[PDB]
Amino acid sequence: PVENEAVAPEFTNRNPRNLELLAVARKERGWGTVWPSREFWHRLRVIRTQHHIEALVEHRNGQVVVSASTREWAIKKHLYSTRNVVACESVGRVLAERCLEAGINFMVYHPTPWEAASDSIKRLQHAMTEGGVVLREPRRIYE
Amino acid sequence: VTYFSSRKGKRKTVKAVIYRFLRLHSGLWLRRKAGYKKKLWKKTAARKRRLREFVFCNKTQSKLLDKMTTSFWKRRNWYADDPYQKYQDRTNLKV
Amino acid sequence: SKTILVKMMSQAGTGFSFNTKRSRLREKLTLLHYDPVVKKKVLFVEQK
Amino acid sequence: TGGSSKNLGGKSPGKRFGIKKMEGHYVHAGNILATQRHFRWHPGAHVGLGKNKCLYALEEGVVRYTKEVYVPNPSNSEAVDLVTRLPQGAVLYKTFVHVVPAKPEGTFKLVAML
RNA sequence: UCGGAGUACAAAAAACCCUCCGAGUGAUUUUAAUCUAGACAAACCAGUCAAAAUAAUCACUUAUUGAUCCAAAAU
Ligand SMILES: [Mg+2]
Ligand SMILES: [Mg+2]
Ligand SMILES: [Mg+2]
Ligand SMILES: [Mg+2]
Repeated sequence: PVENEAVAPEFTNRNPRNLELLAVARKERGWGTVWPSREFWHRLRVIRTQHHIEALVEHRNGQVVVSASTREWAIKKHLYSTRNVVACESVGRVLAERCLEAGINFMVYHPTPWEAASDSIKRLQHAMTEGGVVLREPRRIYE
Repeated sequence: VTYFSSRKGKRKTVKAVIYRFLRLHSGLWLRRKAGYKKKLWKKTAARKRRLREFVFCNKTQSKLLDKMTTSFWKRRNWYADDPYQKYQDRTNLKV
Repeated sequence: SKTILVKMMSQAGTGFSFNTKRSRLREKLTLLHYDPVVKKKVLFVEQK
Repeated sequence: TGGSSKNLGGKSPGKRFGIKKMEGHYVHAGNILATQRHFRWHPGAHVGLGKNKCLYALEEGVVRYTKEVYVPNPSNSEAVDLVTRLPQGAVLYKTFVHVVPAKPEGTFKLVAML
C-alpha cells in the first residue's frame, strides 16, 4: 500500500505528562496517619514567612513545577509591603497566570484549620479562581 | 445412615442432609451460613452481608455428605428455569 | 434500665427497619434512612 | 483444705496480631500487610488503613518498610500537643509500610486502522 | 463462656485449682447504604478487614455476647 502504512500493535507514549492529563494515571492513595493527604497530581503549597509570601506548585516527586515568590525582583519592584494581603492576591494571580501558561488547570490545596480563615488565603483562592485555575483535583478513572 | 434397609435391602438416605444442602453435578456441595435469620439488629451491615451469602464446603464435608446421599441426588438434572444449571459444570480447572 | 427493640416504618412501601432504643428515651426515634425500591432518602417513623 | 484461687478468666486465645507480609514480598491489590491493635506500623504510600488498624495493599507491588518523619493531623489534638512540647531541635519518626507498583498503569493498543 | 496485661523478654502459637484487672452494657447523633476484586484468621462452626462499581463516636474500646429445630409474628 504505502511504505508508511506500518503502525505496530503497542504504542509508546513517552511523555510523563500524558497519563496525568488523561486522568487515568496514579495518585498515591495512602498515608492517612499523617498530614496532609498526599493523594494528588499537583499540590498547591503556600509558605508564609514573617517576611515573604511564597507560592509553589509541586509534583509528588517533590519537584517544584511552577512558583511565584516575592523575593523575585519582578513582584518586588512593582508593589509595597511584602507581608500585605494585597501582596498575597498578587502572588496568587501571578501564579494563576504562570499556571495557565504551564497548562496545568488542576491542583489540590490543603490549608490548615486556622489558616483557612485568614484573609490572605481567601484572597489567594479568589485570585486563583478568577485566574481560571480549578482547585479540588478531578477524580481518577478506574481507581 | 442405614446401609441395608429392612424391607428392600437397599441403602437409605438421610433426609436432614437433603433439606439444608445442594449438590451440584461437579460434586461441590452448597450450603446456607449459620445464624443468618438470627438477631439482626445487633450485627453490622458487613456481617449481615456475610451471612446472607451461600458458600462451598471443604473436601472432608462434601465427602461426608456424599455418603449420606443415595444415587438419586447425584443425578444430572435439567429443570426449566434452573438458576443453578449454569453452575453445575466445572471449567478451566487444572489440578 | 432496659433496651427496647423497635420496628421503624417507611412512609412509602414495604420497607421496614429494626433498631434498638433506650429505656430512659434520650432521643425519640425518627430517622432519615435508605429505601431500596425508590432508591431514596426517607423519613422512617418508630413503630412496633 | 479450702483451695480457692481468687483469679478468673485469664484465658483468651491469642489474636495472631503481627506482620503478615515481609519486606520485598510481592503483593496483589487487597492483601492484608500487617494487623496490629495499636499503631506499631503506619500506612505509607499505597497502603490503606482499615477501621481495626489493618494495613492492606492498594496496588500490585513490592512491600517496603521505612523510617520517616511524623507530622500528625492538625485535627487530632493529642498528637498535636505531643508535637508541640518537643525541644526545638527534634523531629518525630515512625515506621511505615509501602507498596512499590510493578505493573505499568496501562498500554495503548491499536484497535482499528480506518 | 467472652477481653486486657504478665507467665510467653524481639514473627505467630503456647499450659495450670498460675499472678493480677475487667464484661454479660451504657452515652450520643451524624442514622452509620447496596453489590463485588483480593485477603487475615481458622479442625469445623463461627469470626475479621476491604479497592473498584452503583447510589458512626466516646467510655484503656478490645469484651458487652447464644447454633439448629420449634414457636409466635408481617411482608
Ligand atoms: Mg430481646
Ligand atoms: Mg493471655
Ligand atoms: Mg489459650
Ligand atoms: Mg468506594
